[PDB]
Amino acid sequence: DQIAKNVKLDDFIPKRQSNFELSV
Amino acid sequence: NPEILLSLRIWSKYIDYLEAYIFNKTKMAYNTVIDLRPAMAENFALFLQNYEVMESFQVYEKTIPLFPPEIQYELWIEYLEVATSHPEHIRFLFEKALKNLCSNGIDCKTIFIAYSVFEERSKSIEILRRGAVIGLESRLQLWRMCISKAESVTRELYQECIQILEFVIKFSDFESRAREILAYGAKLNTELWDSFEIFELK
Amino acid sequence: IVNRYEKLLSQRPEWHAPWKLSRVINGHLGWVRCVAIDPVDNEWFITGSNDTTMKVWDLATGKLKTTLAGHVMTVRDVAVSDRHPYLFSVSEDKTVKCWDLEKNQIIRDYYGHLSGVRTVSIHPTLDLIATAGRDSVIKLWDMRTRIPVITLVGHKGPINQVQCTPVDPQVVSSSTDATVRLWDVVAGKTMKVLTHHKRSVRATALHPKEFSVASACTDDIRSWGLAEGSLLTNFESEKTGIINTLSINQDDVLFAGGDNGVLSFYDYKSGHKYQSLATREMVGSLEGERSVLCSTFDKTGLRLITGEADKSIKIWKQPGLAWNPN
Amino acid sequence: PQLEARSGAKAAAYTPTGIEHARLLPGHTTLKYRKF
Amino acid sequence: YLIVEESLNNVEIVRSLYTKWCSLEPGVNAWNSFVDFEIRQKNWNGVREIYSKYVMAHPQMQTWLKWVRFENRHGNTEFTRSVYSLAIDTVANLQNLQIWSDMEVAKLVNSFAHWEAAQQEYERSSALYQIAIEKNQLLKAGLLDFEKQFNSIEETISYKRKMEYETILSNYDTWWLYLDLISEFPKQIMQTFEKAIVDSKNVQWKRYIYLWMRYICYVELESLLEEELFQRLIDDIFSKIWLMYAKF
Repeated sequence: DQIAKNVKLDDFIPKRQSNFELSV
Repeated sequence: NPEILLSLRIWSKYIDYLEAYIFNKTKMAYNTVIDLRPAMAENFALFLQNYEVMESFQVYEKTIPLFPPEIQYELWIEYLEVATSHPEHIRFLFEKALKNLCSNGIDCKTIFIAYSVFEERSKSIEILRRGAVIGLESRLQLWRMCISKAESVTRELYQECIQILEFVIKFSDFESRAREILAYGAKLNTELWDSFEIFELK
Repeated sequence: IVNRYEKLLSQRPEWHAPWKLSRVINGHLGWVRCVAIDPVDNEWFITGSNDTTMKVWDLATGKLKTTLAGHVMTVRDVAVSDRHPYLFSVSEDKTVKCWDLEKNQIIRDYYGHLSGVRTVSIHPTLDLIATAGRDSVIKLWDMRTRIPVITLVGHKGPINQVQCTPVDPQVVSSSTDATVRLWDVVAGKTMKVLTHHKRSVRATALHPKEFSVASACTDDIRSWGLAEGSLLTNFESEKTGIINTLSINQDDVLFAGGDNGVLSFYDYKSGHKYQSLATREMVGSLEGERSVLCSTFDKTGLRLITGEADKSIKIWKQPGLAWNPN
Repeated sequence: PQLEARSGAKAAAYTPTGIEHARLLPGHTTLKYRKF
Repeated sequence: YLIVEESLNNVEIVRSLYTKWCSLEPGVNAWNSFVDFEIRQKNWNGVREIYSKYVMAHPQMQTWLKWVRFENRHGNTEFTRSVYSLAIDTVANLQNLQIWSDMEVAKLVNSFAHWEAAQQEYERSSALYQIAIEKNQLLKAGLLDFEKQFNSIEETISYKRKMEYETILSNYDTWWLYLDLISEFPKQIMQTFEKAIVDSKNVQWKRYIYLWMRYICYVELESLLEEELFQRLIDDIFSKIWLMYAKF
């Protein structure tokens, strides 16, 4: 659980790949 | 259970007993054995007790599924048996077999010849030619078959053979244009020279 | 997962025009391993090299304006400033020099880097530059008082590109440790350490209008908004060469140069590679040499300038490729 | 031998020395600017 | 870590760790290892779930096969069938090309067919193959295989058709035409024959003549058509053919 907390899935995931109109 | 352990002989024995001896039951047993996993034996049984081609076909299919050199051989045997028993379907089967064993090593040429024969009973000739092209002893056999076919378009076949590969000399002899052939043979020979001499004389 | 792939398939990228070679200016007698343009104007662009020189180039003509001979060893990087008429340059002689452009002559050699210094970035807003070398440290300089003000310890190996943004994430380093860092100059510390690369991220560049920073290890071009310090996209850079350059265009047309010399273009944010370009070299030169070492666009963005190892500088003028993900 | 190649450089921060370097001396206090 | 856990023999923690690992879209290898671990443990409740998760994470047909294999090893026949259906459904659902190769789907289909055959009811297999055909070469081959295993006449016909197609592609022709006619449906066969004839130096001429003869024969079996053919021949221009026409 602790290990999981330490390293999360969304880190690996690019955020733009889902939403393109999304711009920083 | 088997995996955990990690019978066949017993099963085989049972099958044999059944064969010796109801027929339907025996067949079922054989099928079960096959599933668990001889093919030749099964085929023989089918031929005997059932006079049934469906069984033979099934056996052939099983053999194909099993797939190896031995398996290939078995399949070939089955095909032969089928042919003996009793066209498009047969041709298709032959083609499939060929595809399976493109360069098996053992008796590709023979197989090709058989196929050709079946066809005959132009297509055969074509098959022979193909074998000659796409196929040392085996290759030689194929070439011979092609030549035979030609003898039985022929010229074209001969030319093809020559291209693929002595062969030239043979072609020249067959022809006996002849002079040209002889010359060609010479370029790419004891008997060839003789032939040339003969031509000159005439 | 199927939920993401489908989404990706559904979304489309914009048709960026392809790129064709226009100008080639064989003038340097060495690699041309830096290139830069003026923020203010786009008349000239200078290009530091293994010559030791750096040469200035008029874009329109392609003609060599003038040379500058203020280094000993080879120039690794330069940076003309928007806010001042200074050109910073930096060479593996350990010198981060500063050329006035009113007189084309060095002024303030900044001293402090223990060894060959790889890149400069002038801060867009401050009167402060930032340099990093094989030192494994990115020092910031007060340009007036020509002293390193702060230094940034974090990295564990030589540090290549080190871009400066105007926000809080004020420096965007990029090492051979394959971390790219986001720093807080004011805190004297890191803020977020993007570790997502496998190898030496030997290229990185800030997006002009979009507050994000493409970065390139041996293959995978990541690109990220550095507000949080969060990944934005992964580009289709699957079997392309060792990415040397990673310039971004105004119109979201990220370029990547390789050690192969295969000029690869991509739509930015999409992560869609939309062109490859085979390199070229001179009849005398060898086929292994040809490789885009340094590159950058103009402020408009219609001309990409690539310094290639042919001792050349190639400027590039302008049906898109099909998608197909994994 | 000890005539040896290398693996990595360094960058470690100590207390400053307070030495009056020649180059460090003041010069070009005025920074120029652009027109806009 | 896993091996340490095993050594210790505290298993809940290990399981948790495995779960954590598998949430990070890790390698197939990791998933396999997890599966193995699960198998080693007494329970087969949760293993299925993990397999499903793996499948979701790795859209790969080999994964599906592996899952099925586990099912087979397990006692339940229905479960396996369900799994197969799910696999098929998933493949169907993505119509858009966001997919493992069309060889893999075909393979899966074949496997399913085989399973069905092994089971009591064959109709199902046939249905599956029909479905496959509706949604190519590989699929066809699979269908043929299924038929062979098993309708027979239909299979044969299909094979013949395939052969004819192959011949056409290559382009014997006469033979193909004949086969097509036999298969026919009759109207279709006739049309095919006509097409072949249309398609159709000395050798070529001979072939053409043969084709013409065949056409004539067909007509006889079934006058205007014959006349038309004759006219065509004349235009192209034989004596023998003319004589035959006259006789007719």
